[PDB]
Amino acid sequence: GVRCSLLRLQETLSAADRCGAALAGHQLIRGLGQECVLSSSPAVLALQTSLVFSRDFGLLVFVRKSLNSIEFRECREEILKFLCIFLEKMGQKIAPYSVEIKNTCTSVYTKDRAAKCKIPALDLLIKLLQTFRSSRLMDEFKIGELFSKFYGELALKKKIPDTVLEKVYELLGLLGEVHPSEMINNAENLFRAFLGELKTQMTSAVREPKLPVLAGCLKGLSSLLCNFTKSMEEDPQTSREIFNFVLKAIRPQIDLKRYAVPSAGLRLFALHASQFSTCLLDNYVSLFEVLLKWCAHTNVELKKAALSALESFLKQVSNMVAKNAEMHKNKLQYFMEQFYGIIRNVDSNNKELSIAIRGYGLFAGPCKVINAKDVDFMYVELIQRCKQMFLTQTDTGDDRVYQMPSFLQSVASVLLYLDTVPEVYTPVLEHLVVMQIDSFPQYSPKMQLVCCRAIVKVFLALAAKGPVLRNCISTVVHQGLIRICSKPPTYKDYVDLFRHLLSSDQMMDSILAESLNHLLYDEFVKSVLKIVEKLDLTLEIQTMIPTSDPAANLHPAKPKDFSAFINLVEFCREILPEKQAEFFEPWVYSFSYELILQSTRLPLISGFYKLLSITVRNAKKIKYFEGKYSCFALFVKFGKEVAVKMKQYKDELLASCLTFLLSLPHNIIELDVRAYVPALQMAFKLGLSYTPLAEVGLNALEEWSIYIDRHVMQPYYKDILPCLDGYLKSALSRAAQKGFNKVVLKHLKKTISLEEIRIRVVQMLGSLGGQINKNLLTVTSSDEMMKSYVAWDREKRLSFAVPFREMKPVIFLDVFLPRVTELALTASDRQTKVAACELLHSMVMFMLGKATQPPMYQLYKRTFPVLLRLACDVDQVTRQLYEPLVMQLIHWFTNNKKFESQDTVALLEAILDGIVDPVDSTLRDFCGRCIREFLKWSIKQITPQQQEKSPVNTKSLFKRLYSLALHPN
Amino acid sequence: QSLLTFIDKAMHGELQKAILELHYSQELSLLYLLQDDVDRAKYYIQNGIQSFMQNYSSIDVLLHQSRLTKLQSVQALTEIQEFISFISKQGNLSSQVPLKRLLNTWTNRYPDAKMDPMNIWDDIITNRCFFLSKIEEKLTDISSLIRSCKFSMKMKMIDSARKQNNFSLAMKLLKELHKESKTRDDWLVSWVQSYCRLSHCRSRSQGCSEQVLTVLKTVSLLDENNVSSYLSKNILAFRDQNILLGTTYRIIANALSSEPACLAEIEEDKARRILELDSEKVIAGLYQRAFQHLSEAVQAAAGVIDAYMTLADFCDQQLRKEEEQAYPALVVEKMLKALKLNSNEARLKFPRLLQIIERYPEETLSLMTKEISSVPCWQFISWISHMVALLDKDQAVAVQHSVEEITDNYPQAIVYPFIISSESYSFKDTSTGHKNKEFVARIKSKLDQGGVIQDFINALDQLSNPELLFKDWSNDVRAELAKTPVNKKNIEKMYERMYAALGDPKAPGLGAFRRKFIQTFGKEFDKHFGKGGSKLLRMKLSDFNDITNMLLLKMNKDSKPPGNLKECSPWMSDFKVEFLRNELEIPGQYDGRGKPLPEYHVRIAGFDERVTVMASLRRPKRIIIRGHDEREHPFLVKGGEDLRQDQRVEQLFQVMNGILAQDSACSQRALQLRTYSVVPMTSRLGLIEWLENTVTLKDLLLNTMSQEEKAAYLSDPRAPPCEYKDWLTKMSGKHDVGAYMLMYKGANRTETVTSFRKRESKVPADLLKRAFVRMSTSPEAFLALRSHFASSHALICISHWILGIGDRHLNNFMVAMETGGVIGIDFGHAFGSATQFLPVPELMPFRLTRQFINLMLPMKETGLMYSIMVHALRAFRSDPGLLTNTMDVFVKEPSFDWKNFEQKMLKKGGSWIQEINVAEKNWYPRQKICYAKRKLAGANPAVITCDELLLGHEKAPAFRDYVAVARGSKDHNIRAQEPESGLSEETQVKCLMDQATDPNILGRTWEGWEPWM
DNA sequence: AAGCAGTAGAGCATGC
DNA sequence: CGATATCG
DNA sequence: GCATGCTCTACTGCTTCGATATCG
Repeated sequence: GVRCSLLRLQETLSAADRCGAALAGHQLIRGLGQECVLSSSPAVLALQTSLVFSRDFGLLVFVRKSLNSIEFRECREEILKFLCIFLEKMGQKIAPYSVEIKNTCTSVYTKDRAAKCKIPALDLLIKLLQTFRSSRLMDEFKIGELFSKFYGELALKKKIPDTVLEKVYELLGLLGEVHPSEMINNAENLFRAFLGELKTQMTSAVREPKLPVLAGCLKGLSSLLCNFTKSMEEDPQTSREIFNFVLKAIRPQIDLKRYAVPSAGLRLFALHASQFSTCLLDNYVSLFEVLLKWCAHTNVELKKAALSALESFLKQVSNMVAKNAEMHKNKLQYFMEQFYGIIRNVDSNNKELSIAIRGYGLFAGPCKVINAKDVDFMYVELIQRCKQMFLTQTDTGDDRVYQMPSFLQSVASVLLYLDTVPEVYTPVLEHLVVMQIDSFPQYSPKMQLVCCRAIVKVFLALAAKGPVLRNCISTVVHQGLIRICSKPPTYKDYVDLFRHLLSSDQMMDSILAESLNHLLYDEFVKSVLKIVEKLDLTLEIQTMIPTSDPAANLHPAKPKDFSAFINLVEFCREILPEKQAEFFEPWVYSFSYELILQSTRLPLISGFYKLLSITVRNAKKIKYFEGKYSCFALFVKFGKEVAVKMKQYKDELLASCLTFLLSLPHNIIELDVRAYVPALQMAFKLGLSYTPLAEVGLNALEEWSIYIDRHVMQPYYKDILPCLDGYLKSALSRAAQKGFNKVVLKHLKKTISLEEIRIRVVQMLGSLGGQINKNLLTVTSSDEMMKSYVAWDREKRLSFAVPFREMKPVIFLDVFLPRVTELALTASDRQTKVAACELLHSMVMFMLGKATQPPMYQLYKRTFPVLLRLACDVDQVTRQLYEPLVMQLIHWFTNNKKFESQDTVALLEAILDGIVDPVDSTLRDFCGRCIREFLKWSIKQITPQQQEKSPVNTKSLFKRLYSLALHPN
Repeated sequence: QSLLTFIDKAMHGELQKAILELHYSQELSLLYLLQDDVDRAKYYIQNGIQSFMQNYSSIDVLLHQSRLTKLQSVQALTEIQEFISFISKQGNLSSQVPLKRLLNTWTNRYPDAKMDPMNIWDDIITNRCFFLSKIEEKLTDISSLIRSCKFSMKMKMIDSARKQNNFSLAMKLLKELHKESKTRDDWLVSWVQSYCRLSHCRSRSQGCSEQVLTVLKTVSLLDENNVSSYLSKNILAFRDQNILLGTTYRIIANALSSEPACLAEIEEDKARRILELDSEKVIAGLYQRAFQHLSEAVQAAAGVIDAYMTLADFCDQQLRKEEEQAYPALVVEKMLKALKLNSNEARLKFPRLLQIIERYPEETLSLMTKEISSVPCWQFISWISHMVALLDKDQAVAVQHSVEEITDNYPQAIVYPFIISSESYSFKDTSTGHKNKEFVARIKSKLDQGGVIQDFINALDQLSNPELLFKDWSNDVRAELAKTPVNKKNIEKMYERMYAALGDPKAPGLGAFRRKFIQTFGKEFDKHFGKGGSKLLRMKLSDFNDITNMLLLKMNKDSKPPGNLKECSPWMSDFKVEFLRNELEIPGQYDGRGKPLPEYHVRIAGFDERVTVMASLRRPKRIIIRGHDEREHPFLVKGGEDLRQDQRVEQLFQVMNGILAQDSACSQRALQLRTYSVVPMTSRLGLIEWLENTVTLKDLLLNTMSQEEKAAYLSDPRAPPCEYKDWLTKMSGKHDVGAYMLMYKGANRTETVTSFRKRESKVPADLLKRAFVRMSTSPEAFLALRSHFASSHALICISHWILGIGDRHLNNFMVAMETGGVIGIDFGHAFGSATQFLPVPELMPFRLTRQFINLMLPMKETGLMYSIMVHALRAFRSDPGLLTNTMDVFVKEPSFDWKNFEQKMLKKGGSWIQEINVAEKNWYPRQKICYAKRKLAGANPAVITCDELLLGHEKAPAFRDYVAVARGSKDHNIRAQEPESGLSEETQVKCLMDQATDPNILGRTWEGWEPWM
């Protein structure tokens, strides 16, 4: 499939019949691009990177050897449209082709002629160079041709039509963004050209100012006026001129379509706010007028662009009335009366109040010390708006779920400068914070990080006040955990939020004005123990013999607590093991002591062992252990306890306690490894049909062999190794299908195997010496290997004569059986397992059917102990068969055509050592039901006509019962 | 510039890829990293690993040793992997700690000697020094650290090449390495150490003509340096130098002692070298020089244990030469100085002290007490059965308190030999002869604090068979009384046991536990036992046992032995462990070998309420008893048989396959012995181990045949039993034993061979392969079924001859059908006497019938068993002589001093009866060890058979015809054409295999041995 | 100018 | 008429 | 109740071609 199309591409780069296989090559590129997105598997993702990074087929030389042709234009366009989606179909593993695609785009700027093919090359170009951030590769992106070659592409070109004239200004600001240290000595004439270009494009007389060179020149002006930001500190002439440029670029009352230039001016004035500082005194009124006009233009990205420009201008207004608090009384007075008029309470739906919220939270700052009493009614009026506007339990018609973090950041910023809180509205404030942090997963990216900065801002706010208030943060996370763990959105967007708040506090501290993650981690571990206290997880039997104890009571007491217990353990797995560096010092004893104090009361609840695994893994991640001794000896007494407790269990708890047991420190527990060796024996046996226990068993055998003294373990290699032989034997389819026309790309942005273990087993088996490896195959050479290598009888009975029309030969229909039964026991394949079971049922019926006219009691004893373990095995179909079969044969063998033929006592001893055995627990239950049926139909038929010397009678099996009751085993 | 251009032009196309990358990929990666494309090399080595797994997967599970030869290469594969990963990532730029760590894990991770052949050794060491040279050239103390690493791995390869019989490779490596050991000193002295050790190991293989020349070569290389200014610094260098030089002087003075003067004829300057260091006045000079160097060696971990032990063996062979000085003091001094330490060879060297104390009592016996006082007591446990019988011997008091230490620590094993030794222990009149009565009474009191062991022995005793003990009593009285009643107290001392066990039905009820059938038979011995108690008490009748004969006639009628329960013995049926009564701790443990920890010992808990009786010539009984550690253990019981000598020969099997696990070529094929276990609880009662689903050989060969093949083989006038006996009666004129004496005067060498072929023709030849295909049904498993059986059968048929055993008929061979091994049992005759003391002497060394022949079709039976037998003998005759001394102190130990042996032949089915009269002497514990030492030291096996046949059947009528049968004919047999002494291993086993199959020998032999099948 | 193709931007039901 | 722009 | 995803569609624009002023 793959790579044969690429060799056909190589064979058809120079094939005959020009203008004759364009559709062939185009459907070739579209066919590979279909199944290059129709695979959510990282193995083929690692394959295709090494595919496309080749020098024979692929892209890097095919962009150089297939240009001057008419046979393939759509191919040349489709490959450059497909590369810009494979730029982010993979990660950033395109870094060793920065310079290769650099000389590629030089070559396709020069040699190709087309423009609709020129554009997607520029697309993948600029998106790659934005994907790179300031590093080594831009030093080999030569600015001596990047600036000067593409800048003489401006000079030695007249009638530069549209779409390259914008793209060259895109390139020079792209490289101005990414690593501008190469762009020191090319600064002066370029801004004069940027003045003159928009000057003749707009401020000329009769020319229609066309959009694209305006968009390109403004994006370049922003991306190059930032490295060398021109405030009233660089030049107070082009500050004035650029000011009038961008202001005429955002002139209103020009009602149109294709709103490139207004959104461009909004995105530019987002960044360049603090620069034109002294010129922000001239026309603040009409500045605010056009802000109030274009705030509600009702276009989708224009709303966000308008409000961002709005808040930036408000930030600079607040900064200038802060730093220049003497002469600005009139200006602050105007904005004061303006915002109190807009907050006045008349009819404002979600526009005047939504602009009131942000400006109110920001203008809390300046007027915070002139009066201090309007500051006191500040946040009181704000609560008297937001509390009544929020929480009405309107099920249908109150979705303000997109306006929330604005409210949160504003109420935080007004909460800061106050003192002596009114402190009665605080159980409304904490309810607000838990509501906002509860309805978090129905957001989008770049909403979430704003919300995270908001919640971290308010937690910084209400924690410098006083410890009389420092418990609101304690209780809000307590309520939040029991909210988010209750609802089975399930839980998988709060996880990175909790990561971002404590983990990446360190990227919030810069702009906003300690021990924050300390405090939040302490509160989180306190909450996760206080929740796991009050749960009442017990199970009660509903109304057979249960001999297991993860037993036949499927019913626990409160079933809606188990869901919010397993969500608790999964959330704990996802948030705990990150950053056990400095915070996880003191809880190593108390939390472990708490968990074992609960788990001693109830053994058979999983996830407790997973909590123990988490704390012991962080305890090994820290050192701390070179000998408190209390908890040391506590784990010593605990490990042997669980290692003898885990014997008579079943699988889903066995895996959890094994993940505990083999995650002990255990280089410091050097003693009694003979009690750990059946755990590591069962771990690899329960591998090869489940991955991670088989991973961690090898990961712990490595730790044992590399850190323990290799003399106690030197006899303990004859029974670790020789079991290892088994190891060494969505909307993307519709978002890619109909072209790569960038809305499909926007919808793409909207939307350990066994062989690595094989390699690691080989690396282990090699690294562990020569003299030790030899036992790995020398296991017994007398077991069921040889018992599968022995004939099951001396002579072969049961001769089957296949029906034909003329010949009818004979076939020994027993030679299949030592593969048939090993197949039908466990096939590990659901299609062939049922066929094996049906064949074996018919085989058993046939071997019974021949017996009415040779001895087979050597074969019955070899037959039955798989018939039992398939009668009660796992599945419904394999239970519905072999259960009436085994009742049929047990009732036939307890009858009169029966009655004391070695076959009957053979069946009896078969089910008896079915009963007595090590762990196969369900089987013993089944054959207990069988001996009950035996006891029924055996004695409920025979009258005392020969019922006096029948050794199959119940007295004999009573003596057998006494023998089984009399053993030191 | 020859191979890289060939591969760089050959790497093209499909057919020059699908073989060249399918096969190798690894040396391809190696020459690629020689041309330095590591990522290409990474791809080729990952292909190598995946190819290893894929090549592993298609092999089968039971095809052994190909899995091993594949598996050994993974060290090299991951060594290249670690090297390429280490040289790629560059956190190891100038920080030397990854080099320190990699040096450490290299010098730890080693391929072992004795299991890795030299090619894989060469592969891994060449790869490792090649990668180290690659680091040396790439990244331009530290280089001297590299050089020390190189030389240490090289000398390790030398000392591994010495052990695996590969001398020429070590010759070449030591020859190329001498230019290296000149910048240093210890490198040079380890060079000459390895040289003299290799010449030592070569000299044992070499002939005496070659021996003198190679030891003159190594003493010529013992004229150089390393004595100046370093033997003062490292005193251990001086010590090991004196060790090796004493070993050289030892072996040359050994060399000029076997041949008297013929070796001292041809040399000139080396002849002057011999006498410059007559013809006796320099032999004693070399012996004095060797003793002086050994004295300096023992004057100056565990680097001095061997130094003590070689001087001990030196004076020990000197003492044996003297009997066939202060040296008996010196040997016990340094020997117990060794055995105080953790040793094994000294642990096997205890009867040297135990006999030299008796032979040299004036020689420092107070020193013997003072040195035996200070010793850990977890050593003497295996050698207890001799010290328990030593108490009756005068001066048994060179040790008492260490014996009492062993009793007061671990009494529950010593309780079994003590009843046997106290059964016969008669002291003397002197005051030390009453202190020994005091000692045996105080240790009889310090033992049996519980008082249940004797009860358990009694309860196990009273489940036996009464008719067997009746025949035992009848043959004992017919032996000891029908000749002359001059015997003191013997009639009463035998009649007290006959009245105690199987007397009236109440004397066992009082003196023992009443079994549920002595009320059926000791009750039944009432009316004919009344006359027994009247006259049989003190009869001295000395003429008559026909009344015993008619009663053993009519006492087999109602014989019913299947109790099938433990109501037969009511003591242990209701055991029910109660409290600490110092529990029995089931016999068969405490083998020695370290500190025994009885917390893991299994406590005997329950017995089974079903027994099975066997079909043998004593009809034994088995039990399926159950231990405290949840499992079962079956055992078989035997009443009326001494089981101490068999324990000794099992210990001999243990020590000889301890030797087999030491050298190389037998370890690499994993040849061991199936060593089962016996325990002698009291005299004439012991327990024997019984293994799992095991068939006798005659049972297998009888079960293989058809229903009509059985009747045509057995119940027929043309039966090869009946045909052989009919032909032998018609060629004799008589009808019983003695016709095998009439046949050797009146039968010819070749017509007997034809008449032998007449009965060989009847039985089929494919019986063994028919039994092997009856169970296998798989050509994948048939190979590893045949090979292990043939290997084990050859090994036991060559280890049943060094200590000469006879009487191997088909019931003495046990095959395990699940695995395919074969083990033999029932050691009747320890040394070569089974061909001595019989009427018709069997003359073959072991079984090799036509069945072991016709299994090996289409090979001649000279390729498979030959290699393992020559490996066996080359492993045997390169020892210090442990097997020799252990056999000597076994046969000299008093347990079978001809009276126990004749009673043992009466305990089996006795062909020999009477008329000995000179056979009381010519037992001769010098002749047996002399001739075993001859047949180990190189002897034609047609001479040893003649020697013992003359010693056992001098003045016999038919003697020279017996020797002429076992002598050859100078054309038909190689043994008459080969010489009589001074042979080698290949011709030894050639003569032995031709001696085994020889259709004149298989002509006339005893019909119970069944020579046809 | 003609033929014609891309494409932002506005509009109708739908999921959470 | 011939090199060079102009422009719908 | 809102952000978003599926259509429509008309503006924009891009190439192609051709008819006229400017300077040696």
